[PDB]
Amino acid sequence: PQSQLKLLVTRGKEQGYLTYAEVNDHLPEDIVDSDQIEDIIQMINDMG
Amino acid sequence: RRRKLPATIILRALNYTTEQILDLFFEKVIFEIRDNKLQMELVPERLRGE
Repeated sequence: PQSQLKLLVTRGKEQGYLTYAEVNDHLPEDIVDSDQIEDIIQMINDMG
Repeated sequence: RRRKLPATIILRALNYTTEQILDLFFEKVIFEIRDNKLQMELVPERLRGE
C-alpha cells in the first residue's frame, strides 16, 4: 500500500525527465528541506 | 508553489463534511426498494454515452 519515495524515483526514471517542481511535491512528506534538493538534483542528474 | 495536496482537503477546512462535498460535485441517483427487488429512478438523458 505504501512505501513513498519509490515512486517519484521510478516515475522520474521512466519519463527520463522531471521538472524542478515535479520532484518537490512528489518528494515524501518526510524531507521538505530547501537545501535538501541542492545535492539530490546532482544525484538524479548524473543518472538520467 | 508549495507541496501538492488533495483538493477536497480545502473544502473540509471550509467546514464541509464528505457528504456535503459529494452533494456539491455530483448529481443524485435515487435507488428505490419498493415491494422487493430494486427499482431505480431514470432521467432519460442519463443513458447517453453508455
